[PDB]
Amino acid sequence: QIVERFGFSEIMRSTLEKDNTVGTDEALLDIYRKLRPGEPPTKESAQTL
Amino acid sequence: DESEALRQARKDAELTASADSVRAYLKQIGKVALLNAEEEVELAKRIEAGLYATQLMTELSERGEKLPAAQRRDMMWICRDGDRAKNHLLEANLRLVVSLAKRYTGRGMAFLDLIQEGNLGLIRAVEKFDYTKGYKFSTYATWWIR
Amino acid sequence: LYRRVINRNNRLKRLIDLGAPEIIVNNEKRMLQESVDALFDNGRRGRP
Amino acid sequence: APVTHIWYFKGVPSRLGYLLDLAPKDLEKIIYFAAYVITSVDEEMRHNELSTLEAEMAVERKAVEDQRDGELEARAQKLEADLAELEAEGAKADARRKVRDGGEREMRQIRDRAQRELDRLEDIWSTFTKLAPKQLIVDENLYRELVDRYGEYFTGAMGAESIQKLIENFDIDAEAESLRDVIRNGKGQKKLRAL
DNA sequence: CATCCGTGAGTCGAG
DNA sequence: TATAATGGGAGCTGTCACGGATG
Repeated sequence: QIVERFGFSEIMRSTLEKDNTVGTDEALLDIYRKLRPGEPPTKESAQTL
Repeated sequence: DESEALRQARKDAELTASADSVRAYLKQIGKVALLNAEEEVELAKRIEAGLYATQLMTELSERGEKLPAAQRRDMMWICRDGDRAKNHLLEANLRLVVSLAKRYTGRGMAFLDLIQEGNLGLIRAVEKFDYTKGYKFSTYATWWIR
Repeated sequence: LYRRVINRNNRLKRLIDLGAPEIIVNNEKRMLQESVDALFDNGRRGRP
Repeated sequence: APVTHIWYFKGVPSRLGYLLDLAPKDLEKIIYFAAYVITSVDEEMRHNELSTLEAEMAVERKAVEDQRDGELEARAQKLEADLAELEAEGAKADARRKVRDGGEREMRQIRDRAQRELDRLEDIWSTFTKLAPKQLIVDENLYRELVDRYGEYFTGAMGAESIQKLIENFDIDAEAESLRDVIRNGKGQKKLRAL
């Protein structure tokens, strides 16, 4: 759906490609890890905030 | 379900210490696990043994005479195991204090100072606890911390 | 600020004496440190 | 409890940091009680027992491995025995593949659990072997494991008074000339921080 | 050559 | 002062130009 909605531009295609990780779990965890360090990352604690 | 990434990711966050002096204390408390009703009883039992071995030797040192090397050593270990149990219970219900210390925020006294004084009441609380009555520790604590 | 420090300095005394676990004692100490810090130079470290 | 003058710590360049060759960020995690700091080590006593200490650590490392390879064996036994048990029931061969991948998942976990122990046991022995003043041990459980095992061999403290200790056992005259030697060397970036 | 933190940014008076 | 009670809560918004430590 990322390819669908923002595919008309090369700058977004270059973004999804340079994208480090994939996966709904791995994204939430990633953002959680950069927002509040010092706290245990549950899959239910990154979905919540 | 449990990836190696998360397992490395979890220790990375936990290990790094935040800048907020309030947060850094919270994270410290969350380490020790909450206590089972009968787990509480156990520690109570030990502290009683521990607290009592101490009162024995205390009046003995003043009057003079002391136990043999076999008795004193065995006596002494209870005094340590007791003073270790006491420290465990305090670390357990250390959350309890911070629970009812948030409620006196913004009253001309700082949060941390509230939590400390809070803990300070918790220390007295565990001392005069009694496990003869089947009441959990949480109820004879609250009245002491407040 | 002075009243802040002495309150935390004294509370340390009572805690050390009572034989508090290290988690409590240290929390005081840390606080004592920010309290002397806040009095000498406020806002320098952390929030004022 | 001793407490450090914020004028010398947070003022940049961090005068205390420069004095003890301690990092400005590492200094933080110490003074404000987020990370222990090694204060002094009996290197000799470490040496004169280093042979025996190695053997001891080793035995634990073996006995950990021995359980692993044993634990794994019994699961491999029951993995092959169950796959045949569901074969004697006449289940679909695809329904056995679920049981197959199940075992291989269980064995992997076992190995990883053990391996984490062995890595911890590695991180412990490595840390004790290479221990010295002005080292930060931010990981607590390690430090607790570090004291419980080799607490006789070093002096670890935390907070403003540990840094007090470090200043006491600071040799000015020695640390001075040591800087002058790095200055006598042409190496720029390291002469910068030594100047 | 470009970022991040800490420190500058006229005077008197008035309320 | 014995029912049982167990991890906070507001964030602050629109500078500007510079040196020093880091890159």
